[PDB]
Amino acid sequence: GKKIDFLLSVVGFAVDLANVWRFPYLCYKNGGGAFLIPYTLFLIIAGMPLFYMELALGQYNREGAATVWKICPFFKGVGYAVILIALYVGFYYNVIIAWSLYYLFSSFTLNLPWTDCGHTWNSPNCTDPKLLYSKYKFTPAAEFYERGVLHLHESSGIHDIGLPQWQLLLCLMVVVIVLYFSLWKGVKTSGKVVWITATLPYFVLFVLLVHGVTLPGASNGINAYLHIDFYRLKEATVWIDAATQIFFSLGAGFGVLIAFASYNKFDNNCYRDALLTSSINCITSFVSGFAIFSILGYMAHEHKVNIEDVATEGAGLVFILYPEAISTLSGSTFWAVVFFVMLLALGLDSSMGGMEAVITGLADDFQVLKRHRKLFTFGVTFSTFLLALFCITKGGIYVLTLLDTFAAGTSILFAVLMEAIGVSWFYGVDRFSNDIQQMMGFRPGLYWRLCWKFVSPAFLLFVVVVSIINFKPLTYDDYIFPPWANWVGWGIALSSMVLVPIYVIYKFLSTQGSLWERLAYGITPENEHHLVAQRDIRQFQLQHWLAI
Ligand SMILES: Clc1ccc(-c2csc3[n+]2CCS3)cc1
Ligand SMILES: [Cl-]
Repeated sequence: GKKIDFLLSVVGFAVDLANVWRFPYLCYKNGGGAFLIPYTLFLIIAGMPLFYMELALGQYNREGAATVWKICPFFKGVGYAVILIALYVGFYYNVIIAWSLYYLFSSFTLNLPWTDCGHTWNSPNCTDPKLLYSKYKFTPAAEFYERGVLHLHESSGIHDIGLPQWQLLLCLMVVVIVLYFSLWKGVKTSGKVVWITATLPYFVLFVLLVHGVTLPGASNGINAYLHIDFYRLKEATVWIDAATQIFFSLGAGFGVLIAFASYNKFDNNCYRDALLTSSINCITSFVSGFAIFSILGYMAHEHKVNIEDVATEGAGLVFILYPEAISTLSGSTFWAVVFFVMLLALGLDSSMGGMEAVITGLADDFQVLKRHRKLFTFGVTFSTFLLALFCITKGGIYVLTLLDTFAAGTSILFAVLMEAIGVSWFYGVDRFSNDIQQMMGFRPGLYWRLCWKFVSPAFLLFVVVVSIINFKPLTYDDYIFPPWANWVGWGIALSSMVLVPIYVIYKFLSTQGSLWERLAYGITPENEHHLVAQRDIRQFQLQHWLAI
């Protein structure tokens, strides 16, 4: 049972709302298969080594994202930045779960609300195929999503977001209460019911794939998915999106992997865990893309439009597509209930760890918080609830789009780049390899050390620079955000990016001694500070810097 349970956790430690909700519209918005080449390249080169590095760091040092930097005191700013990014993500990650809960509540009927027009939310322009360069939003499913759930028709833009929708308000309250009561006792919440949260997503995906392959237009969708537009690979939008999606689906750069690995056994095999998680993530993402593109190829045929204009390119793509596919199944109410229960379970389980990252990271830094986990959990959860109330307004989709663009973009790329630079160069890739050997019994291969020191940092720096210099003003379908929205988004990104230099400055100023003494204290592990008075600093020799 040692292996079956590990595989179940191991397969579970691989499917989340990233693959099921975000990857579909990033693949659609970016062509089907031209998005997969950069995705796989980044996966290998940067994602797998960084996942391995974070797991090893957490396992060896037994600390969270903030306090793990006792080895290199100058990067506690990086730790704080990743904690802040994790805090930002929840604000809308928990609005997506609220959407799922609302859809589940709406699915308890013999006539699904998204099957045809004729409802109070339907507009005169609603067009039903059965009863008779834009996106088509005049379909029953699009009309339902945008008017009976979002009520987006009551907001003219991000300047007129309006008041929170009360139904989504109740759903968000329920989600927040469930999160709090699942996090208020401690980190130990696995191995009890996660079994059904690990197999249900794959059963749902398999049934969706099998049924959608045999649909009238699925062939065209599959052909578009397997076609590669090579001109799209010369624009850097696909590359930036692929890098950000890789780091958001694997979970690196948020302080979650380090926090959870801090509770591992000192001899746990992090290499095997990283390999299996990455492989399962890639396969699941590919299958999700296949199913999604089959569904929208079917829709292109049914609605008599081009496949590029069938659906939205935003965060509601799955909430349009999956209901459309469900409506084609036999006994569609049962399948809708099953699918939205699966979405609820996936989202709640993932958000649990997402918030645990922040809680553990800040409790390791302050013991007062560690002594009062209930109050601290309540505070974190309540703050998330309010800043998510900001995202369930009539124009809450605009705020959600801005957040999904800026909270973890260049910010997360920069944070992961700083993490890799810190470890590999300042702490020492040789020291890191020695720690991994002391833990798991073997030294990492040359490929892993090369990726940690040279390859991953180079690609991360390139992608950060390209994302900064090739920045497209924010949009949502046919809506163009005002420039101040772009300024606000870049400010949100900087709020996390800037913690690193600020903490470097603060650590330098708060230390006592001469300039060289301050540097030695700042780049020396906290448990070897007695060697600084001995003028024996490894980093002050070329051997440390040329070591691989
Ligand atoms: Cl508030 C929050 C929600 C989700 C994440 C997240 C992004 S990838 C993964 N997670 C979590 C577990 S794996 C982080 C913070
Ligand atoms: Cl993904």
